[PDB]
Amino acid sequence: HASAFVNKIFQPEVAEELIVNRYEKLLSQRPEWHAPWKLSRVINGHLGWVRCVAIDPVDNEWFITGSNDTTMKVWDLATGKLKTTLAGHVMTVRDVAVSDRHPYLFSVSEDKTVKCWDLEKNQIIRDYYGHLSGVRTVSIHPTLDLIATAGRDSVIKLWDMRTRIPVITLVGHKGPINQVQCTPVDPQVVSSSTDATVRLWDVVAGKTMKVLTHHKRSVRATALHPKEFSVASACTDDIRSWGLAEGSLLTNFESEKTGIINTLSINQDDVLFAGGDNGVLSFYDYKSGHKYQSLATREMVGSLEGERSVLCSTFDKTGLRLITGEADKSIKIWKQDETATKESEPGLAWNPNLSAKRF
Amino acid sequence: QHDMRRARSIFERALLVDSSFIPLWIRYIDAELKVKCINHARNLMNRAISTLPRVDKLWYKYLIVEESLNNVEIVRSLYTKWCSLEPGVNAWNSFVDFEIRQKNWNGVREIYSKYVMAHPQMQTWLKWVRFENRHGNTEFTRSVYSLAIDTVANLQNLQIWSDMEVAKLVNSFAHWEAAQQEYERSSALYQIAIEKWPSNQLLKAGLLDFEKQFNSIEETISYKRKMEYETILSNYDTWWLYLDLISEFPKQIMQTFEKAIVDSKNVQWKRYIYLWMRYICYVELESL
Amino acid sequence: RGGISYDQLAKLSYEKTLRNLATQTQNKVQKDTKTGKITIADDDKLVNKLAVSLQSESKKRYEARKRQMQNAKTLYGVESFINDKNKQFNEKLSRESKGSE
Amino acid sequence: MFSNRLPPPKHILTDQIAKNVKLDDFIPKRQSNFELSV
Repeated sequence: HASAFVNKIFQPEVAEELIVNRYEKLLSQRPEWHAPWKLSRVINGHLGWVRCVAIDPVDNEWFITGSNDTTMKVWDLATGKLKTTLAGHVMTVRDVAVSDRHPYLFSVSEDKTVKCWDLEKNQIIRDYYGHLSGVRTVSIHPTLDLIATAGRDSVIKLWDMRTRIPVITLVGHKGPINQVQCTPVDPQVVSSSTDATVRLWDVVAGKTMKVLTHHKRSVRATALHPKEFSVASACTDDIRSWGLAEGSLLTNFESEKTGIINTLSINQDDVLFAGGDNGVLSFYDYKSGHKYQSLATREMVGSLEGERSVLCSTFDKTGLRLITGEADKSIKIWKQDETATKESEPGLAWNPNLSAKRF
Repeated sequence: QHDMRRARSIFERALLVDSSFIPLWIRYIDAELKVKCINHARNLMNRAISTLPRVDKLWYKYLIVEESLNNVEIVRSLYTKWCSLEPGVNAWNSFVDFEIRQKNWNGVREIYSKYVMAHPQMQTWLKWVRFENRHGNTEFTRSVYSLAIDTVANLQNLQIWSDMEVAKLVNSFAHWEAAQQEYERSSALYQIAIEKWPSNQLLKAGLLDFEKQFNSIEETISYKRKMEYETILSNYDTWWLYLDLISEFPKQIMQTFEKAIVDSKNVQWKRYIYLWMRYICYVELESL
Repeated sequence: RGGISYDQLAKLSYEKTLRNLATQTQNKVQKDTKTGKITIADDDKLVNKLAVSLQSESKKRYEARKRQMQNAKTLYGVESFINDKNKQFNEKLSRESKGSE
Repeated sequence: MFSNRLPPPKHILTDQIAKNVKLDDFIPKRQSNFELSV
């Protein structure tokens, strides 16, 4: 066809190298359809920004969220009601993580502390010590009883969970770390700092497997994909997807003119959320990169204009329900809108741009 | 203090804090060069362009230094690697200027033959056009034009080029063939290009400009319909309907006059009264 | 025309230096496979010209900035100040506020 | 072929510059084919 006409005359040494081939393939490639989202309920009840949210990884009945009034709250998922409250930090709670192997709530905060809550009695069991400034990140290891935390300290600490010893410290970056993800096979810790790198760590050796330098600014949000063994890293308008165990660039997402991207999330069936600092929440296909819905969060009654921005988000365990917490100190739930079909709500029609040379 | 080893260690310690900072890289390259240590600066410029490949000033620094020493094979190899990474048009225009200054006329065609694939627009094809008119034969320029126009007609399933861009290409083809006294080929070119793309009105205006410069009623009808769309977008429309009814055929003018009567606050009411009066008079010349 | 980017100022500086190099012109490789090192055989001249070119250009730019300092230090017609650094700060405020509105 | 519808006219160290940077570290791998077995 047309690529035969190009290839026989211009004669590239590699057919994959030439840009008309890599642009003709994307037009013939035809992504998958996904359903459009909507707002379902809105939950008030904090006294400051909703900085972080986590979901029950077992029963899917409650979701906890920490905040900027230094308290965490456990809300009922199905009805939206407030079950209980937890205090024990003096500055704000940056990230929460509930374990799936033991009944433990590891909370992290800006007052330089890392704590372990029992959920069988709702009290603090274990405090952890060693961060020079305020930690902003908790992941929990899938099979090894570890905590990985990080902050403005520019290192990653891999705490033993029994003896609470800072066993392994990963010293690589050149700035505060925004995200740390744990991974069960040898790229075991995947982190992302504010010096525009994303690193894949060998925790046994102590050095880096591979540094990913493709982003231009600070990487503020990452996400692991539940069924793929791949990671997604967001930037100030640059969402990319990376393979682990090699470090490939699998796909670039058409994510231009969306502002500072605070959070990411990935559904089971290849949806990628990316909430932004400009109050715009945009939904992507994962395997393709096509942005098929954009929405705007109407903030509140007497709020400001700057006060609408999604600071945190997660998906439900079944995956059909999005939980965001915005900067207007409120919690908003989003829903898949079951009625629409492929003909009723198509999307944004998949017109990749040869200009911006990113596709 | 004329101690160069301590200055090197200080510049390296300075790079370990902040590698994003370009004036530090430039001072350390210059501080090697001014003391006449060219191989240290070659190692340093290598480490600079391989550390930060998307920075333009570092590659151009290494190209200045290899020009100033008169190493033309190194400058050709440097632009070859520098063009290999899909840079952008400043790097390509620099390399075509280098291979003009070296008077390697055979190589500039190879550079443009890769440069029309690294950047497809008509401005790059037209740059290779102008080079082939300046330093090539009639036959080379003709083959370059043909290789332009057949790829443009082929690759519309991708939609790279807009309408004005295709019209600019076809106008260049035609006026150059008219300069080469092939009037038949030019008129046939406009026939085939109007046939291939029906709606590119810029190409049709290029045809009419060529045929007026070197038929008439169709031109009046097309220009009147374009001016009528322009005056409907501006609003005026009554004179448009009058010029359409003078041009028309007339059933479309009558239905457009009924649409304009639908389209019809002092000058507003005056234009409405005039349009309704003229439409009713044109209906009375041709009860209910 | 306004502010110019870095990818454009880089090319204009490259082209000015090549223009200088053409008017200045008007007036091999050995790979040792034992180590892997490349020795390029460059002439002693055109290295001296490169070094003297960089030295003379830096001295020219240095003296131009030095003369600009005195001619900007004479003119007191900006605003009232109390030392040598307040004068520069107030001239910065004049330059921003005249251009803004 | 657009051209055939027209009438005829009647009258050494290259691989040593930057070995670390390559083009294929820029191209995403799932660009060409989607549905790739990662």
